[PDB]
Amino acid sequence: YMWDGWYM
Amino acid sequence: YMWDGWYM
Amino acid sequence: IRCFITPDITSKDCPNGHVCYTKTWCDAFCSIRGKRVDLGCAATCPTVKTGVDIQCCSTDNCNPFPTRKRP
Amino acid sequence: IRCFITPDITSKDCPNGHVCYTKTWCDAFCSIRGKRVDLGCAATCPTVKTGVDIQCCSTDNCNPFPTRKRP
Amino acid sequence: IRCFITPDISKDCPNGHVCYTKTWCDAFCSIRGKRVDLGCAATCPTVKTGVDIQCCSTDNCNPFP
Amino acid sequence: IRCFITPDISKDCPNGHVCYTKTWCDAFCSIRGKRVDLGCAATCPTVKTGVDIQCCSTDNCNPFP
Repeated sequence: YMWDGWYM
Repeated sequence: YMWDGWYM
Repeated sequence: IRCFITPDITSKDCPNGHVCYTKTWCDAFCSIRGKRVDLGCAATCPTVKTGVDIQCCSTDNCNPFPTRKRP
Repeated sequence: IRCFITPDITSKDCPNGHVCYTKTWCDAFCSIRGKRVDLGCAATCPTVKTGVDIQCCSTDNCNPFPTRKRP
Repeated sequence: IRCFITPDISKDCPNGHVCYTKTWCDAFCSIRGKRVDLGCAATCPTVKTGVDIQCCSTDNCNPFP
Repeated sequence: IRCFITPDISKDCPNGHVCYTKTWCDAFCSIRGKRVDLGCAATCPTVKTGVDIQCCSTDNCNPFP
């Protein structure tokens, strides 16, 4: 995935 | 998964 | 049109003229699990109500899981 | 202790005495993406603040992604 | 013996096998519930911390929970 | 030609191959960003609606975006 984290 | 849907 | 359709997370093919949607709502388990979040496609957009948050859009894959894009 | 550790969704092994935690907070992208939600393990629990929601627990796999368990 | 085998959810397994139900949390546990794996094996499978396995020896004894 | 191959992110591919970057949304697009696949192939791969592929012919031309 593009991001290195999970966002709400 | 146990549930048939996604819950917030 | 391509839309996400729960329970899967991959794009699916829907007939021309449908809209992709998200729908966050209270089903039978809301008191235990919180609101259900469904992704689907339909010929018309579902209805916005006091307890139902809805997104509808008409381009491919435009209905991923909703997020709050702000603090 | 076993804890979930993002970016993966599978259980990992952490040293005896650590706590599992979740941490929901604003990183550099909050205005675009909303709050980040990290799952980790640490020797101490992270701190609760006006902008940071935190869960900490001491049993195996006790830190899945947080949910609102009510309407 | 007849066992459920996910994601088929019923198969004929050789006599002497057991059916099993594995359940456990991944990081989606509060979002989609526990992970569930139904199958059959010649012996009850070994698992780890956090995983519940129930093995049983009768037809269809591992239905979806 | 040298291309990035996920999840390694650098490999030596035969001369005549191209590097590629595939990106697309799955249902986690707002949660984790787009899916990203880096690789190399003898010809630029074919994909579908919603998938962007960029193919390039020079060393390391498909870095993580």
